[PDB]
Amino acid sequence: SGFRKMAFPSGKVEGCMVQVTCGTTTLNGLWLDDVVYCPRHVICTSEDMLNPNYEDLLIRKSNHNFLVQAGNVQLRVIGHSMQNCVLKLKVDTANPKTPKYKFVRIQPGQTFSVLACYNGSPSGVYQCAMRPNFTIKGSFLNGSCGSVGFNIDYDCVSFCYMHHMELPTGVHAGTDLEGNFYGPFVDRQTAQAAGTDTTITVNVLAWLYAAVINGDRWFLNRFTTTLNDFNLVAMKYNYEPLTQDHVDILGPLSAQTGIAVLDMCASLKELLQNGMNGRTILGSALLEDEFTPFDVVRQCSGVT
Amino acid sequence: SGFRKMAFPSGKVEGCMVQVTCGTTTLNGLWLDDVVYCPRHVICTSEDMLNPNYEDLLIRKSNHNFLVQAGNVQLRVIGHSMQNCVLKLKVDTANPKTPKYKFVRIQPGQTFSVLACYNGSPSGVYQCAMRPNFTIKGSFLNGSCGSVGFNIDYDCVSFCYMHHMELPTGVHAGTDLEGNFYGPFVDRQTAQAAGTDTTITVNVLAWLYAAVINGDRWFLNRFTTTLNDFNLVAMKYNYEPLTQDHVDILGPLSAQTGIAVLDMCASLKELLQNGMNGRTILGSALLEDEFTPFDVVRQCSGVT
Ligand SMILES: CN(C)c1ccc(N(Cc2ccsc2)C(=O)Cn2nnc3ccccc32)cc1
Ligand SMILES: CN(C)c1ccc(N(Cc2ccsc2)C(=O)Cn2nnc3ccccc32)cc1
Repeated sequence: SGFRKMAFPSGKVEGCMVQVTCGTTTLNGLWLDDVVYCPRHVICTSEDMLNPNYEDLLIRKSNHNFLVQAGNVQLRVIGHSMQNCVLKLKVDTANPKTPKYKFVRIQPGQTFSVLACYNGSPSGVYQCAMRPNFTIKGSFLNGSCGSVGFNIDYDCVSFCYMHHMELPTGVHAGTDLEGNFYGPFVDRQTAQAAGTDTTITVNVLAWLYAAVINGDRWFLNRFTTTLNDFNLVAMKYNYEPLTQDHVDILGPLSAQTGIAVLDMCASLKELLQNGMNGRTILGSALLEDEFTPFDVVRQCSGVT
Repeated sequence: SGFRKMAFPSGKVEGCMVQVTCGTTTLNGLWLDDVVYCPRHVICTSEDMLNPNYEDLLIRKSNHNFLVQAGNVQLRVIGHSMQNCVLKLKVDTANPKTPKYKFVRIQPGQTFSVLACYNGSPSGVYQCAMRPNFTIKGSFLNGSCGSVGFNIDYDCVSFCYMHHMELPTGVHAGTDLEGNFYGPFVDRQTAQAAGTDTTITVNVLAWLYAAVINGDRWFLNRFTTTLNDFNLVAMKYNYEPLTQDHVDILGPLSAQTGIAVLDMCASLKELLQNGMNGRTILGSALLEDEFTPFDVVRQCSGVT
């Protein structure tokens, strides 16, 4: 027992991290096969970022201007192309540590692990979620750009995120590995405010099921509710609407605990209306929303 | 910016995880050089655990009874010895993935990363702390025994913990890599209750400094206090006493923010006395104590 914000083991991704330098800008790249993926803003100066014309800036760059270093050894760049907001640097050597991989574009509410890197070197790993406003609440400093988000299914790493920027509000924005930003963010240093950061309701319910599985049952009440009634309360508290799809995804957790999904919704409804009253659930004084129902099942069953 | 419960990259430790089986018990081992370290309770049945005589149980075991598997390949056991509560299985092959390593016995309040494993395979990585009552609040299921806690300093992995058991209260107990349990716990299925789980005061102050560095300043007040006055309040709230050593360790964070350590103690004192009032600090509704001052500096400076 015990429930922790657990990240995937990062070894498979550590073997893909490289340093990319263009001019005076150095950030991280992801080396898969003979291609190094990195944010296209590597070609920019801090001044360029105010109003960059990436196509024009890229015309002034050649293969030899992209310095790619894997460990202490230099990789030879034999091609370069811009795909949306990422650059793909074709190198003459396939990464011998390339794992089985996929590029996936995740949905808001979905969680992933981030391997924060600086100068192509991993500094740490943490678990986060794609917020409903398409930002991530990560931990990134200058130089962390190019750090990636991923999930692992046994031996296949599914890359979902590449870090590009920090908004003036301390939240983070990035792309999938095809270079498309999550949300409406652009790689330009301009006025970009995030939308409402709503709570991922299905994740909170999954975490309430994890709490019951791990012994924290004080919040279980004698009530039930309906999806419509629950959703009136969820709207009032800036919680995402709960759908029948979400109820269905919670089915295995509902079956394991013997607590019907709508009964747990009534528990959540009372927690929203009355607060925790100075009490905690799984060592937290707030309702955790960065564990999906899949994460709760995975952690409670020990999938390796 | 942003502050996350960050674990070290686990790749270096993933390359050391092996499966050890003795009879019908299978748990994890740590393979460093030509030695596999694992909990000595691998020789026990669930019945044996009630009152095990490890020396007597070990007499009935030979080298060939310890099945060590690294990936899908079997390791040949050429020696076995019991050191305190761990077994050291000498194998005929040095682990080619052995990193630079040390075995350290940590103090309470110190943090480390855990790579949770099952059948020698890593399932996840999370950050935790050695509690002042010598337990850890981890996430371990049956089969997780032998999973290790560690810190990394650039390229040297310092192993500090090996998982052995879960107490009836859902908290975890284990040893250092010399086989000595942290605290008064024994590898016997008997009445073992943990002592007071006090809050690691120096860590809370470090995390309050991280909050100021990352923009959360609402809790900063117009007051100061003394170590003696602060400690009267800390005792009342089951917080560890703050010493001059702790003040000294907080010096670099105090210098970076320009907030004297005792002023932050007064902030913490008001937070203890008045509560958060429905507010949060770094997205938490309680005072986080599982980041050391070293962790805060490391995360805020990006040490790789
Ligand atoms: C010189 N170039 C290449 C460059 C200059 C600025 C940046 N920006 C600013 C920005 C804002 C909107 S568009 C660009 C980042 O946010 C980068 N960033 N990512 N995470 C960070 C954590 C802290 C500080 C910085 C951070 C990226 C690249
Ligand atoms: C059959 N053998 C070898 C064996 C049998 C029992 C155990 N015990 C029980 C115990 C309590 C005090 S002394 C032994 C564990 O706690 C093991 N453990 N570790 N973490 C876990 C998370 C969940 C469930 C089990 C867990 C270990 C080994």
